[PDB]
Amino acid sequence: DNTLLISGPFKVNGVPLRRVNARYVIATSTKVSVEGVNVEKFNVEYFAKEKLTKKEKKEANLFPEQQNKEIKAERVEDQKVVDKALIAEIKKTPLLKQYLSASFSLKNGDKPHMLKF
Amino acid sequence: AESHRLYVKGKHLSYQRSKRVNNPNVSLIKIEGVATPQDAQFYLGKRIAYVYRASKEVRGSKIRVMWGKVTRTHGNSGVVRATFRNNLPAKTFGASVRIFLYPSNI
Amino acid sequence: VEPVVVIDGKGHLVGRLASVVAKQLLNGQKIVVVRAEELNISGEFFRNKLKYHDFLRKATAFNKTRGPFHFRAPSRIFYKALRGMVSHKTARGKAALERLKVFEGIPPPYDKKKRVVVPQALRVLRLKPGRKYTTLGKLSTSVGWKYEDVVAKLEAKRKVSSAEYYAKKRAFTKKVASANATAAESDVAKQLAALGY
Amino acid sequence: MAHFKEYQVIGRRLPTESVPEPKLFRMRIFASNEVIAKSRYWYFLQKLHKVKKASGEIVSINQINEAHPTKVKNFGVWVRYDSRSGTHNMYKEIRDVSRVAAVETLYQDMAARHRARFRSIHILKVAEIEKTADVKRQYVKQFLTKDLKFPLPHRVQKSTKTFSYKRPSTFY
Amino acid sequence: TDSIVKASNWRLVEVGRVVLIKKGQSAGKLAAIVEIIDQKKVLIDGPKAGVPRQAINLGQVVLTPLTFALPRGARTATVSKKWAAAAVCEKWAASSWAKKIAQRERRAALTDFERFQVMVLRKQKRYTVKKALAKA
Repeated sequence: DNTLLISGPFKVNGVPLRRVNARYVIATSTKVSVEGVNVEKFNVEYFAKEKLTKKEKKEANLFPEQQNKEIKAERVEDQKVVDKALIAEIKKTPLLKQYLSASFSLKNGDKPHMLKF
Repeated sequence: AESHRLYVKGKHLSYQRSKRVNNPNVSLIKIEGVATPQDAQFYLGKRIAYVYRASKEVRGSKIRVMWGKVTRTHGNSGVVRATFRNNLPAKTFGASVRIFLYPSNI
Repeated sequence: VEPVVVIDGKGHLVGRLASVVAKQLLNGQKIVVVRAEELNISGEFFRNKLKYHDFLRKATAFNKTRGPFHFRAPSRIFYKALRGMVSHKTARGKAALERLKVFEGIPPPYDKKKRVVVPQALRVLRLKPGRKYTTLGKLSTSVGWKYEDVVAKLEAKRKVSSAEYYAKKRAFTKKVASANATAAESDVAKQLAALGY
Repeated sequence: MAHFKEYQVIGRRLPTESVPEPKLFRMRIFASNEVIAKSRYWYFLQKLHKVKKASGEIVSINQINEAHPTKVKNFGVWVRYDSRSGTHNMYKEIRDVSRVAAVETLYQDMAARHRARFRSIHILKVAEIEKTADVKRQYVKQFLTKDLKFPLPHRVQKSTKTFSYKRPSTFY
Repeated sequence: TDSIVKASNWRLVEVGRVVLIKKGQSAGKLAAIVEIIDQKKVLIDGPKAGVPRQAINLGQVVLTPLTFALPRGARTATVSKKWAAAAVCEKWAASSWAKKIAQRERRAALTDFERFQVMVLRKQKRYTVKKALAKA
């Protein structure tokens, strides 16, 4: 569906296997090898939601929406298999796990059109 | 940290205008740190938000936002023209405005 | 770039300081100007005294009160130059002008805050060497400004205490560098050196 | 008039059955493109021969390049101009690196010192002055002295930003 | 009681003064003043740095404190031979100026991660210096 599948890894920064849209992403030049991380399994239907119509909406709004949420065990495991592999490769380059765990922000003085990511 | 900013700051300068007539459909934006039209090409297309406050709460908030995009550069000193979903209110000449880094191309 | 920019007026040419000050206003930038007494105008003192008298003669003939007002202080003169460059009868005019404050001397707050310069209005970088010019304090005193001496007094004092400040600082930043030098040659230093620091 | 090239223009009076092969005359002309160059050609021709563009033809138009474009050279220049009160001859000297640069600055000079626009000038001659000491004008001579050096006192740096945190210095 | 008269010691436009070109195709590049055209124009040439022999407005260049022996009007090869002789590059390379230039060029090429490593390193250094400054 054109999206990019990414992950934190979840253990590093709390972000799970997730879809992300390529125009909302700055590609840095730092790079881990991903050449031993599964991925085949992961596709569009794999992020199949579950929803409804006017009735459902009003229900979730009428002080409801607390009868759902109800995660998926397959997702928790999938997260672990993918992550353990990346973490394996992250550890190879010092400070990169720390880099991954910290947020990016513009500091007074940064000029996006000049900066090399 | 202390900084959470993901946009470049900017300023609502004028409407597009002659000496004696303006055109509220196009706004002129000064983007911090952009001094040339070459520098300014980077921002073409980026999305701009003028964020503001109000007394009536709404969709659950007192913070409101008018969204736009940067559309072309303007003259020689890195100023940029932008258009918005609705034209900016004009009391805002001199107010701050946010220029996001998306749609991204890096 | 900053919530307030405080400009040391000394050595700036009245017109061009005004021309940049007005713009900054209109674009949202609050500004304070200090030391308007040490502001310059090109053209020698007599020409600028002469001009000021040309301004002096203009007044509403039925009522000199409802006519044009002549302000004598170097700051108010600076203000006149500036107001001329704003659509000051507009709300957006008034809005811009409340962002501005002009002073003789360097009074509280601003004397512990840093002041900047505006190179495109710096006389020394702008006026051809040889050209004669006028200092705002002198011009002002000759048309009735009353307080040149008092400002001179307060400023001479202020300058003394600021020199102490500077002494102490320079002292401390000598220690600081003596530090930064022992820590040089360390592993962390060469690394930082490789990344441009 | 712009940034100048120099052209040879050659032209020559339409052939007649009774006079095929008419004489062939050339000018060097300083102009910015060849459209002006040929205009300029006919304008001087009509001041010397019986001809006009309607009864003659351009035979050839070739841009002439400076032979030694990085040899500083002392140029002598000869001009005819028109003032508001009448008409005058003049000789000036101009130190440069090519006749083309040199003619460029003659015209600026004529504009600045004499208020002469391009229309009012005729370049009569531009010639490289071989031996120094045939250099006659002091403002050029000044630059031919031995082991010449000079400072450039009172330097002004261009500021890139409106506000400055220092207080400049004009040292150099 | 000798007299004592300041000095004012300017870099001079003179044959053999090296200059750092500020604007144009060259720009950042070094070159030597070969001959000298007038108060405003000189003829420069920077063979090692790849800058064409050309006339230039002084205002387009900034004079460096470096100089070397050069015959006035020396052609390109000669300029090349003399430059190398005098080892002007290494002399320039060694200067605060040259170095400050390299320094900021390097800062400009940092990668968002490298930048992240710089901050970690500064923190590191601060801990120790903040300590030193405190004990004497």
